[PDB]
Amino acid sequence: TGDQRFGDLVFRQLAPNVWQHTSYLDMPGFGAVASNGLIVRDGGRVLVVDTAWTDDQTAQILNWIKQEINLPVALAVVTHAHQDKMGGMDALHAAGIATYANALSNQLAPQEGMVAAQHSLTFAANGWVEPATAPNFGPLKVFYPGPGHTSDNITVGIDGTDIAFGGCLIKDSKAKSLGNLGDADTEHYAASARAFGAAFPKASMIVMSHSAPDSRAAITHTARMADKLRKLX
Ligand SMILES: C[C@@H](O)[C@@H](C(=O)O)[C@@H]1NC(C(=O)O)=C(S[C@@H]2CN[C@H](C(=O)N(C)C)C2)[C@@H]1C
Ligand SMILES: [Zn+2]
Ligand SMILES: [Zn+2]
Repeated sequence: TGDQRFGDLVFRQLAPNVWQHTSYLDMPGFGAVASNGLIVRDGGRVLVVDTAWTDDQTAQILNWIKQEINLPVALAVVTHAHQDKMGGMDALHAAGIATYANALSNQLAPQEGMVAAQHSLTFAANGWVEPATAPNFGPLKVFYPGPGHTSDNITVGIDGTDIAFGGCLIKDSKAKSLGNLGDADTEHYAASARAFGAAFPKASMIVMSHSAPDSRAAITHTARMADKLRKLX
């Protein structure tokens, strides 16, 4: 496939300096649910997008980095306050890694059961991160598309590549549903999905939390499912 197993994780190289990490929830009651994030080598440092489901899994990602890249992890950015994205914050913090999330993700974190990130990102009215709140992010281009999967969901493009990361906002072009809608904004979801597409108009590889990377069809298929959901009444 391109995938490689390391312990209980899977890693897939997407570009010379980008890899997808995948971890699987092992809670007795759920199936082995996959969640994806990214690792980005930015020259002499590594940037992480999302934790794994648990601290231990997150620590395994750090060991894979240490072994396969062996550069310091300068920062991590997490894309919303749910377990699959922020479940491993304590592992990041035990490793002395500076962590960033949407201010709103840090405000929601105690209610959701997550450890807040150390630093809060804020956004302009057009959705682009305020650069003063995202210092030395290198190729990570952080975009808040509006409420969708959750109120706080953020997305990230990787400059120098054709990759954009949707997180749980975007589902693959064959998905049957939008997944967990318990925290979703059913009115704005579709528009937020289209905004993500518009913010990264040249990205041709769309990475998402719960499916393999897909084409831009993932974006339009998500926005459709979201508009169907809005119109059910
Ligand atoms: C527990 C959360 O991390 C949860 C969420 O993000 O809302 C997980 N993330 C999502 C999602 O929509 O991004 C879900 S549903 C996901 C999509 N495919 C699986 C599913 O549909 N299930 C029936 C669990 C897993 C997971 C339960
Ligand atoms: Zn979520
Ligand atoms: Zn998810």
